[PDB]
Amino acid sequence: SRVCQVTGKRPVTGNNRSHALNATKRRFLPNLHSHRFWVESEKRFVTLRVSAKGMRVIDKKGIDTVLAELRARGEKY
Amino acid sequence: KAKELREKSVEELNTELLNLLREQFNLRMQAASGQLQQSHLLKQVRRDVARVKTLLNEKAG
Amino acid sequence: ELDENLFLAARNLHKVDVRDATGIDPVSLIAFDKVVMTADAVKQVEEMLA
Amino acid sequence: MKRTFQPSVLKRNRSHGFRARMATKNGRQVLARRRAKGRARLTVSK
Amino acid sequence: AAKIRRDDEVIVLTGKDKGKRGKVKNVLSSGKVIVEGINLVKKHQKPVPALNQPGGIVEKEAAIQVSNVAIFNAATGKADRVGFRFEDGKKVRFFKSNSETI
Amino acid sequence: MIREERLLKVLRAPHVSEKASTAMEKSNTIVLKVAKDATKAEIKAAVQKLFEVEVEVVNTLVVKGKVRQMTVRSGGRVIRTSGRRSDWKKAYVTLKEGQNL
RNA sequence: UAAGGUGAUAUGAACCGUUAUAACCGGCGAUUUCCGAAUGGGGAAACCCAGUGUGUUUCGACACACUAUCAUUAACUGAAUCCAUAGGUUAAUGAGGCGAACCGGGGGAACUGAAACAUCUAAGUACCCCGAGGAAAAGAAAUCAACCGAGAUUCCCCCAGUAGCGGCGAGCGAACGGGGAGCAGCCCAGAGCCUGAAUCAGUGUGUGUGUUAGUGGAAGCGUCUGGAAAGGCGCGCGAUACAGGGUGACAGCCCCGUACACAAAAAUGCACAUGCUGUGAGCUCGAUGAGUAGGGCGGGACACGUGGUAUCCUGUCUGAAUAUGGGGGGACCAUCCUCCAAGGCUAAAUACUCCUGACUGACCGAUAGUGAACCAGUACCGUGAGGGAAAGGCGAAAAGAAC
Repeated sequence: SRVCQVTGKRPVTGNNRSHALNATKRRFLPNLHSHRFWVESEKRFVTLRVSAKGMRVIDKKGIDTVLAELRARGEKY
Repeated sequence: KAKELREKSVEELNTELLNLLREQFNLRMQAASGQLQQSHLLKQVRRDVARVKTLLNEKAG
Repeated sequence: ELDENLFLAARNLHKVDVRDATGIDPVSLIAFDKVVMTADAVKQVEEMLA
Repeated sequence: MKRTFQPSVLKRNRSHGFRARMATKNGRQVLARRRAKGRARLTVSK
Repeated sequence: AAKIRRDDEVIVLTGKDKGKRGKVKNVLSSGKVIVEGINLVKKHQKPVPALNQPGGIVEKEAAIQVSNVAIFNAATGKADRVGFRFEDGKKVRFFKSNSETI
Repeated sequence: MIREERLLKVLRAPHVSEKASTAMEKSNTIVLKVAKDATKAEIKAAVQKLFEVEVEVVNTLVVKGKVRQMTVRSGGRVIRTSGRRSDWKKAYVTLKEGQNL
């Protein structure tokens, strides 16, 4: 489902508010993208389904440590 | 009745069970055929079969 | 003071109740035909009712 | 004339039988409700 | 713990048989007893020709409640109660009012 | 090699029923009630070993139990109850030339 | 524990037993068909069809065991492709499904009210889904206060229908502070000295106390009426027992009990006391949770509907400082007060009752009380989900009516 594999971002729910303040009910979707990350340590590409925030997190932390966290949670990549 | 079946081995317990089952079969035939006014040996033979099998389970474990 | 001996001796009697002088209640004083109070019980009820 | 109940055992079992009830969580909920009520005959599977 | 057994000479306390004495024959699980020649009733026995005498007006004793009979002392010549005590590690009944083992 | 206990359980009772007497006296077949889970091989072996006869063939049918209803005075009231008789299995056993009962 | 039993229907038949191995009651155990998570494959529940082993055989066959999926771990072997991964096989653990309410979380109405209706209300209710426990959640200050101070969570009573919010309408509705119930606080982000150093979970013993069968239990007779006495009348007795129930009408003394005093082969609960097993203490130095706080845009939560809007959460885009630093004090700024986020754990007071025991009722008494006093979630109705009744009383005793 539309869940970021790094940050655990999910679709959330909220309201469309009009000018007359009619509250229709909607979803906020995370900015999910499938990307191929080169893992220098073990020499291959891992495809992850991450948001843009997730990609910023990856290139701050590093792909290897994020992969370590993913393995800690039992996520499969 | 269990007291003096408890100190037999395992094979003559088996022969005892076979004799009891044979007696049960002839008793069933008599009851069906109209003989066997002693309509109480049926309960007896079945309780003894149960007793022998209980003892057999006990010795084999 | 609630003498346990008296309480035990009374609690299979018929019309007889034994109190503590802090357990007296409006209905009990009216219900029974006679009320016996020990003198110290009178003193306690005196100070209690002020 | 022709009426609405046209019996057929195969269709009866395939539509309302025990295994059809157990296939989905909604049918299993039906079975749980019928157990809670104390129904003697749980399904049409008689 | 039964307080009335197979053959106790009992005396009836109530029920149109007061003072009549008898021997218990049966003790029923419903707390009733059959005693010798006490609660006679007139059964109207159906013929039933199947292995049975036709039967007319049969006289037979009916069950009576154990609360209605009392063990007979036969030494004091009166009805009395029964207590339980232990002697030789054995539970025994004794007469009250004279404390003699039954 | 069906074991002894199986054989001692399969044969339940001889079935006297006129059609059975005629079968015995005409076709040399006995008719008997068997355990509802008995197979033809089991009945063959059981009859052969327990009656010491030699059998030709076994035919089996399953009798479906009727419904009888009657009353029960449980609770003082005579409640009308109905239920199904038990299904049973009938075996037509053709002996060759012997005779047992 | 026992003089009686083989459940009701139940009569009968054939039997078992009488100090002790009859029955009955309790602890432990054995057996425990088939379906059902159903798990060897399948299936239209309670059925059909197997594979591999081990053993048996009268050579027809037979008996038993194992064989689901997923997760984790291990061993073996292993593609594109050299290494290597993916994959494959086999093991070992664990899960699965059901259940009344209570609990946390993910989603989430409308009728209705506003005397119409759209903001608002109803309402984060009903309902759907996930997860857990005997409770859950929360929890050890980036908390309040006010220049005085308090000192983690939770729950109750006030504050108070107040201050506020609000088509300022309908309506919503606090905190501060006070009184109570309950109450101990601790770890990691790391090294040395001591270095099992008390502590907490598990296990093995012993003691105590419960639970699961039980034991003893006190005292009344005359007479009248009556079918029958427990009632009337008379004279007695017990009471740490006059709770209650039964018995031919209303019984302290007829029965079962009750007060009271005792009881456990065995299995278990809770306390202790120890034995052992893993953890672990204390001191000195250190370190102090970054795509985070904050911001822009859109929403949501805060009593607070964007308003002059503090604070919290985040879908999106960004983005610090580092204890000479940072958060909060209801726009914002300066002073001075207070506290230290971005890591965790934590009993009690609190919520509920499918179920078990005891006890109670100015609760009902057969059109009432559960739908169901009764063989009722039955009969019957409906394809189905589902709906869903009516129906108690002879008599003290069947003595239930021979002829």
